[PDB]
Amino acid sequence: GSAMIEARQVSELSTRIISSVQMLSNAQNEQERKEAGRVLFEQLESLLTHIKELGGESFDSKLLDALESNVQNVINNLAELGVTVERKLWLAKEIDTRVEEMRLLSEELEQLTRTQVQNTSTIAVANVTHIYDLLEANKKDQVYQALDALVEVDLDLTERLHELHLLAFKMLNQIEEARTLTNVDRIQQIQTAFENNLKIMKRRVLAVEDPTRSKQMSQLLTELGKRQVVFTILLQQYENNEQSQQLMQKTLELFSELNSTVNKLVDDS
Amino acid sequence: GSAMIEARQVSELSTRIISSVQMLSNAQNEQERKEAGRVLFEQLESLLTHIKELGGESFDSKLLDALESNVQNVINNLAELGVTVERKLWLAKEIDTRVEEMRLLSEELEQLTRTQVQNTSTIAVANVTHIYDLLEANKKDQVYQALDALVEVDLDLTERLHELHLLAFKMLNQIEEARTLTNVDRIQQIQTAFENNLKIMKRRVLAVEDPTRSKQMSQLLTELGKRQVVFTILLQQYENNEQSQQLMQKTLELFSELNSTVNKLVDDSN
Amino acid sequence: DEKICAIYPHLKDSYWLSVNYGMVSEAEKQGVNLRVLEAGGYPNKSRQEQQLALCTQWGANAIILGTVDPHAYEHNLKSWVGNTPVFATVNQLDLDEEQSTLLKGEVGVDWYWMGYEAGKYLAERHPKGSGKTNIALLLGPRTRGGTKPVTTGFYEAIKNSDIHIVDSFWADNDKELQRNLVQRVIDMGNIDYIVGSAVAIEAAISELRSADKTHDIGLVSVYLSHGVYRGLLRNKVLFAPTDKMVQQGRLSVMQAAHYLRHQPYEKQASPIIKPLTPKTLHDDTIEESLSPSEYRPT
Amino acid sequence: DEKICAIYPHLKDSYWLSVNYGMVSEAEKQGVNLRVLEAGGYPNKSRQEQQLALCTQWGANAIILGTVDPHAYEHNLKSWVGNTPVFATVNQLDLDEEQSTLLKGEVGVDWYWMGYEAGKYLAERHPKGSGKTNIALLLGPRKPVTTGFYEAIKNSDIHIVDSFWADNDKELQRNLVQRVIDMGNIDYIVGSAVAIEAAISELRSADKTHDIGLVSVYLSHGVYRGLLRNKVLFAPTDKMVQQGRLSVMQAAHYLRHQPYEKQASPIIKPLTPKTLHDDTIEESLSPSEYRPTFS
Repeated sequence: GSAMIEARQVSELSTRIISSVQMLSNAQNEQERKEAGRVLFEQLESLLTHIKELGGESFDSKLLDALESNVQNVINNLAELGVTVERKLWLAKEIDTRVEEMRLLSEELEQLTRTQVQNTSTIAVANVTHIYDLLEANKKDQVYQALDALVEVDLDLTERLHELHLLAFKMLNQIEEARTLTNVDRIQQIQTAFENNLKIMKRRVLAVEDPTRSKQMSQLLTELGKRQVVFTILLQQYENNEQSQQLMQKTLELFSELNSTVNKLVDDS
Repeated sequence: GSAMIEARQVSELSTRIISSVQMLSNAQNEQERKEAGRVLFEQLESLLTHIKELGGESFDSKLLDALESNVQNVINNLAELGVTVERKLWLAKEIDTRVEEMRLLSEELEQLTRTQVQNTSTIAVANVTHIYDLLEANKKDQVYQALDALVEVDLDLTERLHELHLLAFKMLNQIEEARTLTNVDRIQQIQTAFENNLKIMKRRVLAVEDPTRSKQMSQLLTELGKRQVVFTILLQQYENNEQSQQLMQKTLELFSELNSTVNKLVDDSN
Repeated sequence: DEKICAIYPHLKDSYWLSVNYGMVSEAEKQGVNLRVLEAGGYPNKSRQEQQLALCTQWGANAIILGTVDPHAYEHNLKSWVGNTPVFATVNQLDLDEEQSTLLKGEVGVDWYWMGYEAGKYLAERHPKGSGKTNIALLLGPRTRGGTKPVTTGFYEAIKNSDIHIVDSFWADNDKELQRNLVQRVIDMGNIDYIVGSAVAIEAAISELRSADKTHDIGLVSVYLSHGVYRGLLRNKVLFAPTDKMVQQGRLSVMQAAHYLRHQPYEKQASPIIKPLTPKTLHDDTIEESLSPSEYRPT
Repeated sequence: DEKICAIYPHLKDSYWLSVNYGMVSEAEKQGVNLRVLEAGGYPNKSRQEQQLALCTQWGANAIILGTVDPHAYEHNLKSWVGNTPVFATVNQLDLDEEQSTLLKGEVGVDWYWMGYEAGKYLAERHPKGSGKTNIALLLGPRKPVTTGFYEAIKNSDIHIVDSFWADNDKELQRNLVQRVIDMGNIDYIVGSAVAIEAAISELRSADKTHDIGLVSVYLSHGVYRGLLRNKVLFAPTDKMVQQGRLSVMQAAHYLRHQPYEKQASPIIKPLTPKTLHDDTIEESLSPSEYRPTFS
């Protein structure tokens, strides 16, 4: 009877809600999210009044139950979607913040290892220029020693640092890639890598040239090791978006389900 | 008359279709694509038949014109998503392919320059061991000559190749990241950094003494330069995805216009 | 036991690896409490502002700053250190009438007389008429006393003589970027001498050998470094004005250590530039110039 | 001016830089047009294959192959090279009853003795009864070198605490050295040339120099300069440089219808700080200033 009058509106809203949640899913900041939420709230309130009225046009105890259920599932679905957007925004800011910090740290570490590399080379020139004066004075016995170090320490150190420097550069690249990482597999790969690579640098750093600098670095690696959380937060951002998607899928499936019921209720009327 | 059961059957298939496209756009291979296609093809054909019936019961011209466009537009849209999914899969496979080819090339270049770093290193130790025999036979004038060629040649080179290795390494890392790049910004950032590092290396390597190895390195850099398209291709995937998401948003709007018209047809008839 | 915080722009050059020995050694000789924080690089301004703020938090009475830019704390120094008295160590520190209220002493050698000392050596080796001598300029980038300051200096000492400049190539002071600049030079042909940064010259030393033109192009540095020195020691280099770095460091330490014990210190100090040649290597002067071997920055 | 194409598993080693000098030197004497390719690393099995093909496409009259794996071409060598004659170089190249049709000669020393020499050196220095001796084995990855060392120590007082396995990388082995230095239960470290080369530097920083003995199982410019400074004790040389010359001599001889012995294998010459024979060093290690050549 007059049921077909309400039923339509429900179908009209159903299509607007679906539109509104997509709008909400696209929120990019706290405002957009809030306004979208505003419209979604009203629209949903309207949908509830019409569903209520359409409920008076029936006395089937079983049917209205199903109806109330479809209604409930739609309510929970839209609320979870909202929770999801709330998190999307939180995790974005938080990963950018934490990644920025890390960048600064690993960048410093890379520059530190670089400076050591260039000091180690300068001191090589010197350590040799000294072989000269040491040679002229004919203290050949010492010139011998001065050569052994130039190979056992001076030369051997140059390679050690080149390696350290490659590891720090690698690490820095991983962090640079992290701020826009959305591939679950890749996030885990870098995560495993970043961890193993930090272990290696934690000991390879102990055996550098100066002990007072094996502290500066060991400290930077400690600051970075504590920051490894960011990768789990990146996985959390992944799962959050994944769930957001699935929810929007169910949103459609939940409405064709609600409407499928309002139809059977507009007949038995 | 029975315009109702029709208009409802449509308004339902509409919401039933919106899901079939969101599925098709998600397919991750050629098998899954075909599937979604049929599930969609069926659902669409039905909607069409039901639109014919519902459309025959209303002799209103302005509305039938609106319904033809409504239905056509929906068709046009689903045809585009279809194309979009064909490109998605095509691109993903092209990117994985092109990227692996660069990773092997880049890897070789890394190992090649690593080798020169180790050689120069060895050779340097051998050159200092030489001075040992010179110093024993007290050939003073010579000892000085070797020391000189330890700084001007060995030390200098070491640093020289260390950097070359660093650059080759920096490039491998970029390639290892390429495969999964989906952020339009990051992609361009990596794309510019790749070209700059490729120009510098092409330059540095050329001036290196090692005859046979200067050519090999140059050959690898040329092969790598010719594969830079992958970044354009990565951006095309960005684009294809944005389109797909935008098409699907049009789908709603369209099936929204379709139902709005069929309902106006129902009101007209009954 | 005194809070003195030295802020370098980095610690990569032998130049600063030496300026280091200067503050270090002059810190145990004055028993002060000196800590060193290096910004890790010239473009690392943000990092120095923080290390500058870190100095204060550490409670540095007076801090010796080697700015990564003259106009960096021109209107903000106090805003990062407060009442702390700053001592410029090696670079021009341009403050405002207000900010300036912090600077109590500053060391620094006008580089004009480094380029002059270099051009003077060649104008004396190729007096007007001696015979047109084509030279190549590989000074450095396009800012930090690597251009107009040293240029005009070099230019003056070279103007009234028979020395022509074939051209000049600018580029950051990276050994590789300079090497590339040297190579291009060797390829020209008309080049008799190359006058450039210690970086350029160091590269030229290996490049001239690798290209058998060791005795065809004369190398003239615009400053000294452990590399340019070894070259002088082996005639691989002709000239090189030393602005004594090790001492340039001691000077800054003393300056602040005196202003903090109210003793007399030279407000605007600057060592005297000494001419160096393959045999003109007076030990006493290279000691106040380049740090020892086996040494290590501390 | 016959075309001879040499394919090594890599060229990072002092060992292979030396094999290289030998080939280049020999090629110059034989008057043959040599060409050297290098797989870039033992793992690169696939890359060596493409290189074998690359040799053939060049029109190599003969191929001197330094296989990256013994069974790598056991059943398909003819499929890469075709019918061009091949000569096994430093490592053992295992072929088929159909594939062997191509192998016309082979240089190379069994690694078993390379280690045996190490075992004898230690055993003949600490005989059964003299007193217990603890040693750590930094022999690299995870065999023949091991077996021999084991067979040359079972009758003396050489106790092997443990063998720390790892890849032959300076930094990886350096780390293994450092651990050993912490067991404070070790006297002599018997490991790869790489391990030993690193040990010389780590011990020099822990004053353990004159506390731990370094016994390498093969030669390297680093290990030699070590024996020359008495900072190393033993070191068995399988005369790398000579081994290289041998292959070029083998091949060029085959291509010219000349007499040559097929299974040539130098005699492993022992080394100590005191006994450094000038000849042995020239037929083992590349000269000062020699850089890898490929034509």
